[PDB]
Amino acid sequence: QELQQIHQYIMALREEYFDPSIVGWTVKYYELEEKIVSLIKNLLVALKDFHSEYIVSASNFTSQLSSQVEQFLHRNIQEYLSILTDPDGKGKEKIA
Repeated sequence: QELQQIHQYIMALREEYFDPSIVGWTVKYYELEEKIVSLIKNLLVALKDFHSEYIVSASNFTSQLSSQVEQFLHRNIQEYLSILTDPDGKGKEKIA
């Protein structure tokens, strides 16, 4: 939005403090300025769609990948319980 304000400020100066030879020669310059401002504003608008597209995927992959840590933690909890449990028996078979 600020681009239009800047463009209007720039265009107004051409006449506020100056008296160009012919007014009709200024409007073509204004039209070219509007072309360029439209280009810049189009780029700015286009940024937002790409940003949303990236954000949705980033959040989805964050949630999906982050969930794997809990499964590994559960495996570690199983190992912790196993160590808390005392071993027995199977050593004799292995030594035989």
